[PDB]
Amino acid sequence: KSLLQQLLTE
Amino acid sequence: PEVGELIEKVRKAHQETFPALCQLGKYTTNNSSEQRVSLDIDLWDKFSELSTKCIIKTVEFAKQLPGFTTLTIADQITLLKAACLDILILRICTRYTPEQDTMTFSDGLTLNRTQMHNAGFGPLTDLVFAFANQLLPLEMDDAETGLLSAICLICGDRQDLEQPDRVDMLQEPLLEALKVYVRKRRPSRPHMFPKMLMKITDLRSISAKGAERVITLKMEIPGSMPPLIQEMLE
Ligand SMILES: CC1=C(CC/C(C)=C/CC/C(C)=C/CCC2=CC(=O)O[C@@H]2O)C(C)(C)CCC1
Repeated sequence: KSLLQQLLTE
Repeated sequence: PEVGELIEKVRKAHQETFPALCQLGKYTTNNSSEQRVSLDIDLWDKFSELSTKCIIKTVEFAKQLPGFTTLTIADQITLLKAACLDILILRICTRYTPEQDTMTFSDGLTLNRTQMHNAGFGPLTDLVFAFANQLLPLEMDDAETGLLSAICLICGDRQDLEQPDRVDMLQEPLLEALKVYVRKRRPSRPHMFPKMLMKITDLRSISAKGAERVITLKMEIPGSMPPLIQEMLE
């Protein structure tokens, strides 16, 4: 649930 | 053996997330290519949007690195926020054209020095340019630039790392892979591997001046940092 985290889980 | 595969796996993560200078349709503009202003807003506009894409590409690059995705998410963020500016400076400096004194972005955008200054490098402009010139003698290819980035990235000594010990384990084959790779390509010259390592220090010296530019910049821009770029410094 943060740009970075979305980027990292997708 | 297993070394070769690491080199090639790191070379690919770099090739795929970062096209070579010559794969690119170049194209300039004449915006403040003459006089050094404090900031040109149209330059800043293209540049900032480009940078959101770089940072995405740099995350993509990281995810393809052996073992990186096994680290906790929190570690992965910690390492990234820490090295990402450095990587983007290296990356862009790998796109320098000495003749034109220019740098080319991944979409083709090709800015001379004054323009780079005016899109927000400001004080850092000259240091970036010097670093880019000091790279040329090194003659680095994709595997070296990729490895060097992986090494800056996978650093055991970051503050707040939850598994420093595991990060260190990851970084060891990278160092080695680079050592042997550089020796292969340049047997004549033995302190080329260290010469390369030490380039991370110049990256640091420049990226460290980062936050203070972020401040004096936040001032002369209209809105505010694009969200993702906010996430990486702030
Ligand atoms: C220190 C600081 C910075 C960051 C400067 C920055 C992000 C430099 C890297 C630029 C870049 C993109 C390098 C290669 C990667 C790409 C090339 C390309 O064509 O698109 C790709 O993103 C500002 C902008 C000066 C203010 C904000 C804090």
